[PDB]
Amino acid sequence: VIGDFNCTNFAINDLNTTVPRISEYVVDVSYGLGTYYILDRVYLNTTILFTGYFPKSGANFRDLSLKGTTYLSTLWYQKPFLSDFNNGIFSRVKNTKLYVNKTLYSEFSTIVIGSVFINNSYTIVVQPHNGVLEITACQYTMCEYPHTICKSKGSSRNESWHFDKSEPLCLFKKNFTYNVSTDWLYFHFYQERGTF
Amino acid sequence: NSGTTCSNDLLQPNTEVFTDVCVDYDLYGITGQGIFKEVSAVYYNSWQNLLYDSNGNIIGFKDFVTNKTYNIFPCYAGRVSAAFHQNASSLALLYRN
Amino acid sequence: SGFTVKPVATVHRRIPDLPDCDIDKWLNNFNVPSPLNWERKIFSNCNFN
Amino acid sequence: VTPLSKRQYLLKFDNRGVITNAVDCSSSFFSEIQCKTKSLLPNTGVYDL
Ligand SMILES: *[C@@H]1O[C@H](CO)[C@@H](O[C@@H]2O[C@H](CO)[C@@H](O)[C@H](O)[C@H]2NC(C)=O)[C@H](O)[C@H]1NC(C)=O
Ligand SMILES: *[C@@H]1O[C@H](CO)[C@@H](O[C@@H]2O[C@H](CO)[C@@H](O)[C@H](O)[C@H]2NC(C)=O)[C@H](O)[C@H]1NC(C)=O
Ligand SMILES: *[C@@H]1O[C@H](CO)[C@@H](O)[C@H](O)[C@H]1NC(C)=O
Ligand SMILES: *[C@@H]1O[C@H](CO)[C@@H](O)[C@H](O)[C@H]1NC(C)=O
Repeated sequence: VIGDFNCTNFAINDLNTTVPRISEYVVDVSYGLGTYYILDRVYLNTTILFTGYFPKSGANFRDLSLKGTTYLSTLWYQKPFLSDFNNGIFSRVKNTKLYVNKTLYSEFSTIVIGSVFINNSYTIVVQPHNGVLEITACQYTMCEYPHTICKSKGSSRNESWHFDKSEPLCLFKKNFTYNVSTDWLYFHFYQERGTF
Repeated sequence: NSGTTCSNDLLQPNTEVFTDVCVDYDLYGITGQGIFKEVSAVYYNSWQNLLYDSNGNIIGFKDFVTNKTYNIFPCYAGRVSAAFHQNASSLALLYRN
Repeated sequence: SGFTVKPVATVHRRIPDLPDCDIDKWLNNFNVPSPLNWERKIFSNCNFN
Repeated sequence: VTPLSKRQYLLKFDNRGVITNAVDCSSSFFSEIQCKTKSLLPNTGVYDL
């Protein structure tokens, strides 16, 4: 349960055949993996001490990827899948490569962060579109059954996670790009003193 | 009086930059005063706009409108030495260094 | 006392969050509609001059 | 996904800005020594952790 609107109801089931798996990879910040560049500054030939939001070395990961075939369960939209954003997250994503008539396509899951996920508040949503990211962070009206379809070899359902005839009001809007031939992507998200 | 479709026409105009003069700056959210220069930097990236010091100072910046790197220097702010004698009416001034 | 020179002007820089509306590109389109089929467009979350 | 925490990290930069080494300053005693000496290879001595 994330939203409150009734956007679509085609195949609603109730099954429990999923469980988050603990990864076998360990966080190694020896060569830089796990640390982030500071804000738009440049340091040259120096050694600094930075007090910030970083992950703990010697930890394990947890997977939250969900995939289905025209079937959605109510338990998928609850805990432990609907985790809590205490102070921040560091995520590693695998670049799923597909081929449609010997043409490379890249697509992975999307993330949605918010507080109550209602139209009276803001909500950040990050999703890729064939090597092009999309960060909006707008006051979207998302329903309690959000999902996303694949452009290549599409599914029976249609992409419908927000129902807004007109674009709502927000502060940020921008697109980004990335290499489509890579294999792993990394993301850092956090907030401090109300600044995300 | 409520929205995000505002106009930057009268808010703050951008005209130019000045060189070899102590001027005030409000660049990228950080304010200060000093003299700018012109250098040829190659250590800037697509997301990097400032060159910072290892102690909490600004070394330089890069203007995205014309794609050229500068170098901000602090301008002179010092005192003067004055020698005075009782029998005299004027003073002897010394600007050190 | 020290000698602190005063600045001569003010230089500011900022990165815009939202893109430009590009109203002139739509108002200068070569397909001029008739009053029978007048055109309507909605603009929101953008900056214009 | 892994959680985050407000910690202190020692970051080493090269002559071009690329990060080459990072120390957690809280993993082991050697990390604390390195972050106290503010160097990657501390000097010979006795320290209090
Ligand atoms: C990065 O900084 C180090 C430390 O200041 C520089 O090493 C010095 O280099 C000068 C010039 O060759 C020597 O005279 C010093 O003895 C060196 N000091 C140490 C502790 O090694 C180094 O040259 C700098 N690198 C660059 C590219 O500027
Ligand atoms: C960011 O990229 C997306 C995807 O290319 C853009 O969405 C497209 O917008 C055009 C213009 O309205 C539509 O014709 C397409 O159908 C949209 N595609 C999708 C997949 O939604 C979006 O406009 C881009 N945003 C910016 C600011 O450039
Ligand atoms: C100081 O005066 C010299 C001589 O005209 C001039 O070249 C220089 O730009 C001046 N510097 C400042 C900071 O006014
Ligand atoms: C400055 O460089 C960026 C990135 O290379 C480019 O997108 C932009 O058009 C350049 N601007 C000018 C004025 O050269």
